[PDB]
Amino acid sequence: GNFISLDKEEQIFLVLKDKPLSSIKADIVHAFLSIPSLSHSVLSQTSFRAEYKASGGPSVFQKPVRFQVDISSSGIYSVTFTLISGPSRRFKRVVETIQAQLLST
Repeated sequence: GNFISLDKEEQIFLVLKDKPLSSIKADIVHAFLSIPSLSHSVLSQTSFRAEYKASGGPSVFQKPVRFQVDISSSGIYSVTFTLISGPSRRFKRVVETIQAQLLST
């Protein structure tokens, strides 16, 4: 029972030891839905994009968070959260919410 969470810069990784790929896909999509103001799109059988609109604002400096999620195998699995645009700090809270669903078994 390993999960490992690496908050590198503008990329956050999650490494998972015994969770099947279907279950990871399910958990991520559940999380996308559950977060309100977050809409997503399917980029491929194992990657996603996502826009978190709530951090936006009237100003050009209040931008929504756009990020990408990629799942990769070796086995063991990794989920990469990659920031495309928007505030770094609200990126981490969205990603945290997402990793949280990814721990439930």
